[PDB]
Amino acid sequence: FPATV
Amino acid sequence: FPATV
Amino acid sequence: GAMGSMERASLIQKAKLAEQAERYEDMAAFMKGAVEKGEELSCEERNLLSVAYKNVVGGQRAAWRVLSSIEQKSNEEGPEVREYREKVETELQGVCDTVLGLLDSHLIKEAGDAESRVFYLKMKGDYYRYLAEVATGDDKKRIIDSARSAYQEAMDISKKEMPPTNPIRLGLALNFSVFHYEIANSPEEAISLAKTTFDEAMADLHTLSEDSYKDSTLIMQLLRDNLTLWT
Amino acid sequence: GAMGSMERASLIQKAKLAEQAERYEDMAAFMKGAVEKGEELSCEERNLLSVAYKNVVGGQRAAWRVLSSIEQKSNEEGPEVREYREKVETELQGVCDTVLGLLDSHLIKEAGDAESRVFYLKMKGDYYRYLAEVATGDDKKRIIDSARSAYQEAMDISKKEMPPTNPIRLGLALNFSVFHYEIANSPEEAISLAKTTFDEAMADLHTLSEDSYKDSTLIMQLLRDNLTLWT
Repeated sequence: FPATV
Repeated sequence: FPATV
Repeated sequence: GAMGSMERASLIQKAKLAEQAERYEDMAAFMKGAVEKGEELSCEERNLLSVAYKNVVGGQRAAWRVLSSIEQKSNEEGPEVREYREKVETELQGVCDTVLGLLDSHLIKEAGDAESRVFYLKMKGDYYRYLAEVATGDDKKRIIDSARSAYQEAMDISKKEMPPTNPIRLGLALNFSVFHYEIANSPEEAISLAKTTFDEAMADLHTLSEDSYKDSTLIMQLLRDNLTLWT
Repeated sequence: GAMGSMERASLIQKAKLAEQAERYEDMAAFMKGAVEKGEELSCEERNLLSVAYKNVVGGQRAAWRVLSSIEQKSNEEGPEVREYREKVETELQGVCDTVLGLLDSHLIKEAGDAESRVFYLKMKGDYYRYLAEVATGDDKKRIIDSARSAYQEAMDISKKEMPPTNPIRLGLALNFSVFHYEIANSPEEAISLAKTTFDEAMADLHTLSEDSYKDSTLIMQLLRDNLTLWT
């Protein structure tokens, strides 16, 4: 999964 | 803390 | 509501204690109570609200992904896996609806500064994106368009009112890029946004103090990590 | 109760799904529903019940310890830290009371085999021990004696009916030793119990298959770890 903030 | 199961 | 009898300052203090105790559901309930007092939130208070709900919904999303995978494997080549995935899905939808309701009553309407308005519109895009991850019905396209619209308004404000290294602007771009890749099936738009955001931030790092440099470079590394995963 | 309309087999299946999804509060609610069907639990089902409640109460205990430490530091040299520690404490007491109620209605009464009866009496000792960790009132000594009595009955049965390498017997001894050290202020009794349990298990390992050897040695390593911490 890609990074999110 | 000591180990418990 | 449930926190109506507690002082606003006590709700904020208890949200900070719940964060230290890793009690994120309590943290979210305290922050929902603080929002419902009707006053605007400070920068620190907006971040307590977002940390609380991100952890609650993050657990729900992780559980939903596990259950969805088990359900998909069961339908290859009883009703319990579908029923329990649906129960987790409905609880996740309830949390997203609660956050979107706080933003609509009346956090966004009262947010006039770019730092607050961009933060809340990013949150609106994020929680519509979490609804989109589990959507299937007649409103699926409308949920995706609601996420896109919120992110686009946030982007338009951030580009006019914030420097390219502002961590809120960077995190918005990181998340809107993930929306393009994972939700909108637009991997080229996702990569273009992550690359332009990274490059424009890099060229502005020279203006920053050591502490601001650390905050901005932390998010730039996440943009680079996504670019490495996608290219 | 709340799970009254669901089939027992569906509750067990959903408890296993909740375990995979790391949804321990749901896992505990499904297992409480399965206990309330009134049938005895199999070995696998007893372990699902214990894993669910151990994770729920473990989170509560970790939060209570953080809050108690913050409260102790605030009283050295407002009411919010005490109020929130009390709220977590009451929730923890509620979970222990629920587990003790399931054991008393009617898991222990119907448990005639050593494997089931020792397991439930160990659980009774453990949940009274968690109540003792936060107890202060007129009943504190009685809560400690209830933990001791349950552990002692479990020990008496385990010594008569189980080999010294049985993992339930080993885990009971590990936990009763921790009760002696941390609750009863009896460190010498704690060390003596851990050492005798370890030595008696070691001398019986020769009787075991490879898989049973692995199960027993895992708990023996915890006894040795506690002995290293205490000596």
